[PDB]
Amino acid sequence: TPQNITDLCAEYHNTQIHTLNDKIFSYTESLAGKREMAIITFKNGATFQVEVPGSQHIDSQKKAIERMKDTLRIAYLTEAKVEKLCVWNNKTPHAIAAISMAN
Amino acid sequence: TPQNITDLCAEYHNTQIHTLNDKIFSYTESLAGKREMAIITFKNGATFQVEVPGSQHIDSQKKAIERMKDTLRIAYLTEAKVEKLCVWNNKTPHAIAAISMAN
Amino acid sequence: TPQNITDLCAEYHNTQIHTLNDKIFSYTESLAGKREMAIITFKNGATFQVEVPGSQHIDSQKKAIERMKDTLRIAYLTEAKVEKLCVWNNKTPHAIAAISMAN
Amino acid sequence: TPQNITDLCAEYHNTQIHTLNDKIFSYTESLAGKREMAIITFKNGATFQVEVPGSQHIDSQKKAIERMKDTLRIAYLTEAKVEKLCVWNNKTPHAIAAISMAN
Amino acid sequence: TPQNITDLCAEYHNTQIHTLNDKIFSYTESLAGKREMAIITFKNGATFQVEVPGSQHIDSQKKAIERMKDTLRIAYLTEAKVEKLCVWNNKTPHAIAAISMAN
Ligand SMILES: CCNC1C(=O)C(=O)C1NC(COC(=O)NCCCCCC(=O)N[C@@H]1O[C@H](CO)[C@H](O)[C@H](O)[C@H]1O)COC(=O)NCCCCCC(=O)N[C@@H]1O[C@H](CO)[C@H](O)[C@H](O)[C@H]1O
Ligand SMILES: COC(=O)NCCCCCC(=O)N[C@@H]1O[C@H](CO)[C@H](O)[C@H](O)[C@H]1O
Ligand SMILES: COC(=O)NCCCCCC(=O)N[C@@H]1O[C@H](CO)[C@H](O)[C@H](O)[C@H]1O
Ligand SMILES: COC(=O)NCCCCCC(=O)N[C@@H]1O[C@H](CO)[C@H](O)[C@H](O)[C@H]1O
Ligand SMILES: CCNC1C(=O)C(=O)C1NC
Repeated sequence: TPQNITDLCAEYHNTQIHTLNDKIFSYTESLAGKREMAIITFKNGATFQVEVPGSQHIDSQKKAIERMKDTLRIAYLTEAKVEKLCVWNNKTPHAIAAISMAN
Repeated sequence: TPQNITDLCAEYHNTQIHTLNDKIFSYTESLAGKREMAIITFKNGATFQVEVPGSQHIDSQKKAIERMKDTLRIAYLTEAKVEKLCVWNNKTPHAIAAISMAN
Repeated sequence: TPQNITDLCAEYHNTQIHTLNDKIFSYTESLAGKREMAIITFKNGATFQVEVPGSQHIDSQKKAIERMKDTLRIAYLTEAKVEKLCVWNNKTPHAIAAISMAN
Repeated sequence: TPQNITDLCAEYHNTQIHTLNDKIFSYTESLAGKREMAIITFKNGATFQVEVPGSQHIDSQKKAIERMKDTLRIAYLTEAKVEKLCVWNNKTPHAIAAISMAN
Repeated sequence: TPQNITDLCAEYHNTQIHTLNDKIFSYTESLAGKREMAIITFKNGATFQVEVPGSQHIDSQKKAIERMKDTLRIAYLTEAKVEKLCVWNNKTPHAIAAISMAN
């Protein structure tokens, strides 16, 4: 299995790594119908989403999407430094596939 | 997808943005039948609810309503500044649709 | 919907408000069969329970009872001041219906 | 209902109170098959388990077992003093039925 | 049942104990399809995974897999010392079976 987020990200099409090495600057979450999603930004302005669950997701990703939003909220609150994000770049904002945290 | 809470709010009828830039002053939660909801206030008296789940909501919103109540509780206990709330203004207290947190 | 815990409490029979304005002195939780409950106390000796889910509870209350125990746990560990409790005073210990936290 | 852990404990057979008045020294958790359990120890060497869910447990206990492991984890990480444990003493290590935290 | 992680680890084939006695250096999690997993590293370079739920796991392990990722995340964020990891060494990175935390 992948040793790290870079190797993981390279298993998928339409993905790229973002190297932030910074805490999350803003955390937004919505319960509005058809927009049950989270959005994060970094101080430089870069913005990322956790997509609404949809037909592009297999069933096993549903639990992981929920975990990711949990992760991002606690990371935000604790000011944890985000090392990298693996994202799908065929979406706007780019859609988070994975996160790594390291100080 | 929207890039921010103001753009997400504009996708819906009966909504408005409240810009708080302050921590939550009080957090109330109830398990009473037909009033399984949360209510928050800010120092200025502005009061908001997470609605009881009902026939207005679609299935995808159920998990999101639960997550929002989680978010408000931890925001309250950590003293996190709430930047904005997107709310439906056809309810009293105004009903939370989305929240943004920023330093 | 109610704007605050006092008005919420007044919608129900057999309830009262307790004003504590104090942190929780003790937190107790059990997984013993038929006693899957939580008990909290304050330094003045006031004792409250989160009832075991029963026939008095409607389906919508189930997730809220679980959330309440979550809330009491974290409130205890963070030493959060409890403002008021809305309780059913037709049970001993009085049974928690709602909680407000402020100050 | 019981007002405290000692009275609760006394409603069951094969139980005893252990008085710790101390934080948890170690926390261990496993996902290995048939050993999906938690183990905690105290600096006096006392060791306790949250048992693997089994045929002895009624349905209402399943959620409470999960909650207890959540509680022990957070108690460990926050260095919360454990007052007492109600345990079943017909298991080795003794099996937790209830926990009280104070002081 | 086992009283500690070493004894629990010994009950399984293809396992070994790693003694870290250190906080987690990095925490990675993914929601990408078929890679819904977590990876952790330590400053000595040691890398470990929580495997994707698969046909090697029994039902009872599914909740525990989810709990382990929760535990790792919060351990990382609180800089909790990890004492030992019980792992399967027939996977690369070695796959976490159990964790012990102690001061
Ligand atoms: C009802 C299913 N039984 C059991 C349990 O849940 C449990 O522990 C059960 N049985 C225990 C072990 O019993 C035996 O070893 N029995 C076999 C040997 C018996 C020799 C006698 C014999 O041959 N009798 C013959 O039996 C035949 C039928 O086979 C005929 O009837 C014939 O007529 C007769 O002569 C016994 O354990 C107890 O005494 N236990 C206390 C009660 C436990 C009830 C459930 C419970 O509350 N368990 C508790 O759950 C907690 C979690 O909620 C904790 O896990 C506690 O540790 C746990 O006790
Ligand atoms: C005996 O078991 C039951 O079915 N009781 C149900 C009768 C109808 C329930 C009426 C009711 O509102 N009970 C009330 O429920 C509350 C929980 O929601 C509290 O437990 C109050 O103490 C109880 O008076
Ligand atoms: C984790 O491994 C297990 O719990 N079980 C697998 C061990 C079984 C391998 C050896 C084997 O095939 N034993 C065979 O089991 C069969 C049932 O399946 C029959 O009882 C055979 O008589 C026995 O020789
Ligand atoms: C023994 O009987 C069972 O209940 N079997 C269920 C299937 C699992 C048997 C094979 C097995 O033990 N695989 C082992 O699973 C572990 C997870 O639990 C790890 O993935 C190990 O790398 C793998 O070798
Ligand atoms: C059939 C003999 N037994 C086994 C085998 O082959 C395995 O692998 C076994 N069990 C752990």
